[PDB]
Formats: sequence, structure tokens, C-alpha cells
Amino acid sequence: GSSGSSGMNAAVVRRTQEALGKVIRRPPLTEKLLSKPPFRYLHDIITEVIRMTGFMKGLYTDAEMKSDNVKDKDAKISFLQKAIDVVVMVSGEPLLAKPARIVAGHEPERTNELLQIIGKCCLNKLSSDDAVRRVLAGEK
Repeated sequence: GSSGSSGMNAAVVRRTQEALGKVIRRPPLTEKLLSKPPFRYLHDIITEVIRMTGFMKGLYTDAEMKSDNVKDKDAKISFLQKAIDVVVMVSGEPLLAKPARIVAGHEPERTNELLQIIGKCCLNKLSSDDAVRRVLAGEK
């Protein structure tokens, strides 16, 4: 009758639907796609932001920008890391979600946050110039 103790809640989702709902229009933010967002799905959003607001414009190159190029796993993760880094530097909030899980389809609860954070940055007209490079060079 009373089962749970999982994590992925409806709240963490309602936050993303609005977080990205504004910054970007497509793809459509659905409780489903928001919980089972494929490496590809997210890719669209990430890029969209750079085309919508511009945030992290110098983060990805012509190659990276094109998901097609990305095929190997090791890459999928390395691609997400770039953003995950900046987003954190800009927003200023430590994230746990790993790019090795979301890419597969796990630890969705957290994934939602990652998107919520990014949206905020743009919402507050917060651009990224230093962070972008920092991660690019691999600073710490």
C-alpha cells in the first residue's frame, strides 16, 4: 500500500518543465522524457540554449555541437562534463549526478536539477566567459 524510497519525485520535475520551458521551447518537457531523457534528448536542449540565449557559446565546437560526431561512450561523458563543469562554476552549486548514468538512463532525479540550474543562469542573464575556458583547459 505504501511503497517508495526511490527519489525521482514529481517536484524535481515540475522545476525543470519551467526551468527549460522558458529558455527553450523544444523539445517538449514531459514528466516522461524528463525522467528518461536519452543522451540525445538532452543534447538537443544543451545546444538549444547556446542558440537561444547563448550561454556557453564557446564551450562546444562545430564538432561537439553535432551529436552525430559523438558515438563512443567515453565521449558522451566527456561531452557532458564540459557543460556540467561550467554550469556549476556559473550557478555556483555542486552537482552529484554523473554523465555516465544519465547517458544510460539512470539517476534521473538529479538530471532534472542539472537542467534547472542551467536555465537559471540564462534566466538571470548570466553569461559564461571564464568558466567556459576554465573547463576547456581543465582548471581546478
